[PDB]
Amino acid sequence: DIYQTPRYLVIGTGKKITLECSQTMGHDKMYWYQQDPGMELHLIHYSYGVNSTKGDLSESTVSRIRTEHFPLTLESARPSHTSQYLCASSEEGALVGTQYFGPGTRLLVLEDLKNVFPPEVAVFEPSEAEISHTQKATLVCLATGFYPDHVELSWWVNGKEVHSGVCTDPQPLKEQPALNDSRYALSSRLRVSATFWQNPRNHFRCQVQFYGLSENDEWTQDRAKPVTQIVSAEAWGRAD
Amino acid sequence: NQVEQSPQSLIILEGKNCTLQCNYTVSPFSNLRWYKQDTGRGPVSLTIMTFSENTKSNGRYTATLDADTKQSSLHITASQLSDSASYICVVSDRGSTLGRLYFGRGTQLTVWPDIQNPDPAVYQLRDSKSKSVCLFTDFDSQTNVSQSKDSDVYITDKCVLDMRSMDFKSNSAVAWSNKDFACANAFNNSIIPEDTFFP
Repeated sequence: DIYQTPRYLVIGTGKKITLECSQTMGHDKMYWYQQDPGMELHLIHYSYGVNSTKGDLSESTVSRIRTEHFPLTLESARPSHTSQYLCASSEEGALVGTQYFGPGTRLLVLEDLKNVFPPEVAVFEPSEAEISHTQKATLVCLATGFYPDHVELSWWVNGKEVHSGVCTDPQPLKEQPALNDSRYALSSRLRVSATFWQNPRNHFRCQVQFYGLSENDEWTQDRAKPVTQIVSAEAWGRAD
Repeated sequence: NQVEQSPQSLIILEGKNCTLQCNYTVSPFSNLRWYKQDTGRGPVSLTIMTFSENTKSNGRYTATLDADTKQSSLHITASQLSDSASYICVVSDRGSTLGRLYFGRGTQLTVWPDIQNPDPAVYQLRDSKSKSVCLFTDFDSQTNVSQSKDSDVYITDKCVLDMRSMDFKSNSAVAWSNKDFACANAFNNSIIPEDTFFP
C-alpha cells in the first residue's frame, strides 16, 4: 500500500518538519501534493525514480534515496505552510499511470502553542423512552474543549472497533465561533438493538485520539502539557 | 481553468442515478480520469481513459469520453451513502519529458438515506454525571438541522447512521447545554414536524 506519517501535526514557527511517505508497491514515480480546504490538488514535488528530484507549484524540499521512501521536509516552519499534504505514486502504463494516494497530513503551523488543549470525552447512555418506542438504543459521545482540530474518534464494543450503527459529525463545532482560535466540540452516535444494550456483559467505549504536542516541546503554563494522547469514556449495558 | 466540472454540487436519495459532467480546453490531450475523494481523505483513482477508448467501467461507476467535443461524463448507478464525496475530473497532457496533470474543481455529491417510515422523536440521554445531551432522531432527510450558538446551548448538524445487520438507516442530531436546559427547548417547533414524540 502507500503510507504517511504523521496524520496530524501541530507545530510552532521556526521548527523543522519532516513528512513520511512510503510504498511497498515498488512504484518508480512518486508525487507530493499540497491541498488547502476547498482547494484543488497542487503538485509540489515529484520524482521519476531513485535519484530524481520541482513541481508545478512553487520552500519545501524532497529526498529520494531508497525506492520505498520519498519524505518531504520543511527546514523552517511558517503559518503560510498550514495545509494538507498528500503523497502519491504511479503504476506501470504507456511510457502517468494509475495514481495511488496516502491518507495525507494535516499540517497546522501556529506561532504560539499556548492555545492547544486536550479533549474531554463523555458517554451518554440510551434513554428508556427510545428503547421501548423504537426497540433500539442510541449512545452519544461528546469530545469537547479541544484545540487544534486534530482528532480521531472511534467506538469499541466488547473490545473490537465497530463501524456499523455509527455516525460522527463531519465537522466539529466551535465553542466560541466569534473567536479565531477556539476550542472545539465533536459528537458521535452508536446505535444498537435494545436487547443488545440490555445485556450487562456488553461493554461500550468511546475513544478520542488527540494529536497534541510532544514531550520534546516546551511548556511554561500551569496545566499539564497538552501532548498527543487518548481520552476515553465507557458504559456498561444496563439490565432493565 | 482548463478543466471544468458540472454541476457544482447535487443531492440525491440512495438508490437513484446521477451523471457528472467534465469539459476541458487542455491541449494537446492525452488521457482523462475521475477521482473520488471522501471528506478529509485522499483521492482514489476510479477510471482512466484515452482518445481510443470512449468508455470505462468500475463497479457501479461508468465513465464516457468524447475527445471530439472534449467532454467526459461519470454515471453513478444505484447510489449509496458511501458515494457522498467530491468527484474530480483530471486531464492529462503530452509532454517534453513526462506528463502534466490538470485537476478541476470537483463536483460535490451528497447521498441521503431514503426514509420510508419516519419516526421523528426527541429523547434525553441520561446525564453522565462525569452538561446533558438531547437526541433528535428518526426524522427524514428533508429536515434541516444545523449548528446553533444560542446561547450556551449547542446543536449539531444531522448525520446519517446505518445499522447494516438490520438494513436500517436513520438521521440524528444532538443538542447539549450546561445550564434551565430542557429537551423541548433545544429543538423548538422550527424545525421539527407537528408529529414528534416527546415524553
